[PDB]
Amino acid sequence: RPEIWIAQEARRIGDEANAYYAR
Amino acid sequence: DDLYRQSLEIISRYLREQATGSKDGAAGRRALETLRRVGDGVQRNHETAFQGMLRKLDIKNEDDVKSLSRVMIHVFSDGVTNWGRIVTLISFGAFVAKHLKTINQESCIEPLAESITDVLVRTKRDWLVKQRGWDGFVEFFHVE
Ligand SMILES: [Zn+2]
Ligand SMILES: [Zn+2]
Ligand SMILES: [Zn+2]
Ligand SMILES: [Zn+2]
Repeated sequence: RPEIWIAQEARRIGDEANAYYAR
Repeated sequence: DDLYRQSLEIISRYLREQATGSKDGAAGRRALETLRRVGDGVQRNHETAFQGMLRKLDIKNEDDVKSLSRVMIHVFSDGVTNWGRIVTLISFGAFVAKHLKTINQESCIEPLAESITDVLVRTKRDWLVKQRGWDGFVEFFHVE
């Protein structure tokens, strides 16, 4: 689970960052 | 393999600047300036999460990169690829590099940079080519 938890976090931040700059 | 070589240089250079606090064609330079601005901002705005991610990662040394590669593959396993995820992974790479340097001032950032570059270029080759590589990165993160 730790690797999945890290991945879940990185994805959330990455999609937030993508949205910020795309807007 | 110009794309692999160009990507490793940009990513390595960023990680090394971040870890050491020193900064040393024009297209690569624009990419690195973009990455500094965006990557530094991700790290600043996601300090708490990056600290938690780092703790969970439990990286042992400069070579202990297999866990991070697994994380990066898992990130993209929902079939979505975008520049925000990509820059976030590189920014976290920078955050890890700074920590490695803390414990051992003689640690090298290359295994990390290489690990990250391998995932991106090998697994997203055609996506990057369609984006016109780092020109797409620069364009996407272009701010006025
Ligand atoms: Zn998942
Ligand atoms: Zn953010
Ligand atoms: Zn080295
Ligand atoms: Zn402009």
